[PDB]
Amino acid sequence: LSSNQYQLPLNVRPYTTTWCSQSPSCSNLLAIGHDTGITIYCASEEQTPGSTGLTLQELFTIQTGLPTLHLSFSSSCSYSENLSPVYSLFLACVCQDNTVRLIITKNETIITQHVLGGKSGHHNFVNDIDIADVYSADNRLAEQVIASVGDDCTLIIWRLTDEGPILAGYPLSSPGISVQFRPSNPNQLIVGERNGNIRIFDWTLNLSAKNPWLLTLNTLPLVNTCHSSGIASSLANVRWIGSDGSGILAMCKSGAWLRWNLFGPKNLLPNVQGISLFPSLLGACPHPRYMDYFATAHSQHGLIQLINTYEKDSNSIPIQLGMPIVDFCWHQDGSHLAIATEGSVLLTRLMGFT
Amino acid sequence: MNELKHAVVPIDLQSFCLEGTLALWVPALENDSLFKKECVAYDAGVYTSNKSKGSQTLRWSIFQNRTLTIFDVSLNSKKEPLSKFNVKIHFPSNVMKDGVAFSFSEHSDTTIIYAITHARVLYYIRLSKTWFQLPDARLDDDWCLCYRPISFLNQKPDLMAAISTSEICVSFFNGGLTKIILNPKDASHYEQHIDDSKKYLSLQAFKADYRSPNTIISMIFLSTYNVLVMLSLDYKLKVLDLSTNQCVETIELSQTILPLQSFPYLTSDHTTNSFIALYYPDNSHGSFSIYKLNANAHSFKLNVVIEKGIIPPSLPDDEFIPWMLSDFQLISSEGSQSKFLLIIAWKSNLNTVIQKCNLSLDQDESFSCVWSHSLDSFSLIEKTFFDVPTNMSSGDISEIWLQHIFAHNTSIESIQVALLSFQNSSSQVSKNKLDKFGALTISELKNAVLSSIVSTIQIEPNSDLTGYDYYEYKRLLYNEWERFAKLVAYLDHFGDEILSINFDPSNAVTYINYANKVAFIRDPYLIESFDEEPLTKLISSLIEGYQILDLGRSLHSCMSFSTLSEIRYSLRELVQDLPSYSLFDTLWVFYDKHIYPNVDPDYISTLIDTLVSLENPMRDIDSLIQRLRSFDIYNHSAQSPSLFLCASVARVLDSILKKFQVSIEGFIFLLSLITSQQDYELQSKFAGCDKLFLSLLEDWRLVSFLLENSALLLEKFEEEDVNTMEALASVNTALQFFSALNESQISPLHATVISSLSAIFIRDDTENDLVTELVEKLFLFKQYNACMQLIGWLNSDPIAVYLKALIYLKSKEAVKAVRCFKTTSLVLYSHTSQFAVLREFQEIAEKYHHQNLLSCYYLHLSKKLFEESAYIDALEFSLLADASKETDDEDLSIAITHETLKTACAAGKFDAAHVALMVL
Repeated sequence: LSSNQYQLPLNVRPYTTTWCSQSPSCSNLLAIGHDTGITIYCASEEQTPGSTGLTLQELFTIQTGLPTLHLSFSSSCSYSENLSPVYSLFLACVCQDNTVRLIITKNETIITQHVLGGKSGHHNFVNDIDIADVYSADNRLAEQVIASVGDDCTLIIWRLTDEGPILAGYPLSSPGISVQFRPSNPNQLIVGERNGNIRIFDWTLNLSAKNPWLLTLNTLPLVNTCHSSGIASSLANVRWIGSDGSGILAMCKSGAWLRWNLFGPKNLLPNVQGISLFPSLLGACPHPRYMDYFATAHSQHGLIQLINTYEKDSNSIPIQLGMPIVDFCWHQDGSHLAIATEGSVLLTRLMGFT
Repeated sequence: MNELKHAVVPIDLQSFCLEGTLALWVPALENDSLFKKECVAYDAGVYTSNKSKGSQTLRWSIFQNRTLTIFDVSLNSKKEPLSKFNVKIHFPSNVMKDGVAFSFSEHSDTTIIYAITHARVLYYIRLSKTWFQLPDARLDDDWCLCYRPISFLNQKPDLMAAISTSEICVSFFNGGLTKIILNPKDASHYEQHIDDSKKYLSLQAFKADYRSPNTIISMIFLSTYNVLVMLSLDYKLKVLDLSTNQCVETIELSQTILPLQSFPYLTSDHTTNSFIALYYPDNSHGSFSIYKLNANAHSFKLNVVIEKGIIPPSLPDDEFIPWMLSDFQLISSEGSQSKFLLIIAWKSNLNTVIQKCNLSLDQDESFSCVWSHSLDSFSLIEKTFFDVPTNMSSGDISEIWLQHIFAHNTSIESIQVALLSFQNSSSQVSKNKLDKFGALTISELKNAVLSSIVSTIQIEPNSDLTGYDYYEYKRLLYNEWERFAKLVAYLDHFGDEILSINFDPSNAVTYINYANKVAFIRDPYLIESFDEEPLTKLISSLIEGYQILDLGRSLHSCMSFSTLSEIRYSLRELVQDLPSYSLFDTLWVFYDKHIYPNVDPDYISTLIDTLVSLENPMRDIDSLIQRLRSFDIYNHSAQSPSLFLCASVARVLDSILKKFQVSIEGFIFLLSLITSQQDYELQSKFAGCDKLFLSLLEDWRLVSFLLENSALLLEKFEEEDVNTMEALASVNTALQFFSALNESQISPLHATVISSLSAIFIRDDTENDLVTELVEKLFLFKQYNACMQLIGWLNSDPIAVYLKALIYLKSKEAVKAVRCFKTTSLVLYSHTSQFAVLREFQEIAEKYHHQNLLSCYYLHLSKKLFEESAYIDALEFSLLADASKETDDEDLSIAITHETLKTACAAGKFDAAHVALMVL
């Protein structure tokens, strides 16, 4: 295989990483949330060898002065030139002060910032965040929506509209540990409580003047039990799969994974089930192009297993580092992998997916 | 009359506090001989038998179709009267269709039991106490010897009665009494065989069910040394000497319409100590009696003197409902002949009444008897709590119902039966039955339950555009789990049954035997008496304030279910977050949350009129409620057993739920009053009440904290490293609390619950939140996962903080654990009142020969960060240690620089100023 390693500045301690897959115009953008801000990189095809025909170039560093735990690009990100070029960025993040912020930037200069914290925001630590752009029928930018879930047993829906902000708070039966809007349908989203509950949720259900949020799945009782998943199988992750949001993949801390599918007829059980070799503290990161594929990590010993849901996998571990893995994500092309460890970021190419 | 109350024991929770379950067989050759049928006949308990001796220990026996069963429910104080396991003895045929086959007597540190199969054989089994204590599977001896002493074929036995370890008596329908001597490879036998049947008068009207006018109805045994008491079919009182094997005394009681009444099983006689009593119902009058005989044994011959006439009944049994004396036992106070207490059990079908009669006499030929009453009834909380699952406080649907079956926590194998009966899909039983027996493990049960439920309810789509009709899933799920739990309630409207009662000398406790559901008798607690809403009864039973309490209880009962859901969520949000706001303005805000329910302004003003008419509300309320705090004594514990912890768990879930009720009541009122006319509220004509409001809210936090705590049974023996420490080594939850809070003239259970409830009530005196104490200690052993939501709940305190830290560590979500570590410190070190975690920081402080303000703590945090194996945060903290040192010790500075050196060795390299600028 072929890996290229690129050093984060030695004083930069990473906490999260992510690609801008949500926006095709800046899909070569890589963000690193650290203890003082967010660092932006760009991925580019050198001639290289046609082994890893992709290299990373460090663009710039947006200082914020405080830890960035989670990070999400929006579809509003753009690129421009004056010939010199300018990047217009939209970043949703979580800071040390238990606040949830939306920072809008022009390159490294921070031009705008909205903050949601204190008692109005989450009343405990924030665990996960995601963002989506909502347009009207006339197709102007109507709303920017940021959703967050917390250890205050709360899902907070945050709306930023032309006429200003709209805050909404909702209860959960347990801490919220994961959350994500549904692809091709921003009207819906999915919520991931700690206890193993999975919420399918329509946030447009009330306007001006009757229905609950929609659906609730649960992984804890569905564990195959052919091999006991252990006493504490805390839900680590829940993610939509497909370009229409036609699927759901759930992952425990134990490594046990489950898939459901969303289109025909009536349904009585999770469509497929399985188990990873190692715990998945970070959960799974679904492949952007092959619905059957996702990646999990033994973050303490620095390994990454690749799993196929229809068992085409047969245990494929294309990635083995000698150091702890802090975070990771798939480049849009689907063959490259971007991985952040405590001092570096690696871009690795798996020849099999090109 | 005064009331009494029961305390029910789920058999599965027994199986919780009992790690293993062993099954023994015995030599079986010659032994004489569709779903709902097999399910009904699956479990029952043909009879129930419970014994205990003067020496030490105590067990209970459950009977079964083709099967015998037994377990350990003792409350003792030994080295290991706590580590327990359950015993299943298989039989070639059942233990007779009748109440016979049971006997228990000991000898020396062992238990010897006598049994009878359906047909014609005896069983003699010797079980070691050690055998009981050990989890081990192995036995190395001949535990049992079956034998047929006399021919039971000729004369079938109707009554069995032990006298000693070697010897045991049997009584036949014919009327003869045999005595059976056993020994290893030996058996010698004895008799007082009697056959009893003019001939013209026996030619006609002769046909009847088989009888023999020298039969004995029920025998009883009392040792001064060796004496028996007997009641015959001739209805003569015969007294028996063991040495003689002959009737020492005879008394003639002349009743003709009395033998006309014949009962299956039933104990016609029982006993206190040296004296003994018995009684005859006198048929439909239901009069019964107490003929407590005093047997004055003289050297020439043992003498008999009966001293009392008749004891009246209660009259609630009517409507042709057949009252039936199930069993009774007579127990007097050995302290002094001032009182005598008889315990009596009545049953009609599945339903049951229980009562105790206390006679206080000394010289009076009069009859001074206090009576207690009990009520057994079924109140269905089912049908209405089902409809609304709209809020995510307890979202989805299924999980809630599951938590309802767990909230009941009183019915057991009925569930299993139902589960693997619904999963059949018109499948049989004979093979699926074994599939029921196989599962065993409880944690997985619920998983199997949900997996089976979802596999039965088809989700029909909405037919709009690849959409689904959740609104059908609604009714489907509701009526599904409803029908299910209705079959459940029907499997304990067939199961919940009582059979016997057995008093214990060593423990002095009011034991009870229900079919497959052990229980206990207890006096009404104040909360119970005031939750009955006995307003009219209290009237029937300086006097103000109580009508407000009852009417108010009604007011709480007025609210809906989703209402209490919202309320529970809101208070759950009021555990941690509330102290941040200005404390006394939220008062009116809570009523501002109370307008959303019905709350007709008519009801409001109707109450307001009462309020304005109050003399002086606060000065009566605060005091009269302050008088509710109980009297705990000693609070020191011996090595405690397991029935202790589990039974106290169930009873405490009941009491705590009623407490949540009464408290919620109290608050709801307190702000339903002080809402409108705000200016007049602040006029201070009333005493005001904000302080006691706050105090009460502390109380509620604790109460609902436990109410949650008795719902997380988590334990495991991965390491399996293991007294009361072994009590924590038992699985059930909430126990640890009771073991933490385990006698002069009072039963142990009551007092050992009293100490707990007292440690709860006490507020400022303890100077510590009981929650912080709990998780502080409990964290150490187990439950590492539950204390996550539990620490996310617990109130912010330094203790609570460092625990938040260590827990957020055990889950290895470093970040937030680290934010907890950062945002706090220690002024608490060298206090030692904190358990088994302070000693670390303190040893560390002393290692620097002094008590440095801070750097030491940070050092401790660096080493602990090593314990997490995560080395980078140690790189962070070792620095803080190295810096904020305000002490300038040589040794200390050296040590700190050293640990900094190690953490650096975990991630150092060449680049100098590149480890100077990275924290957080």
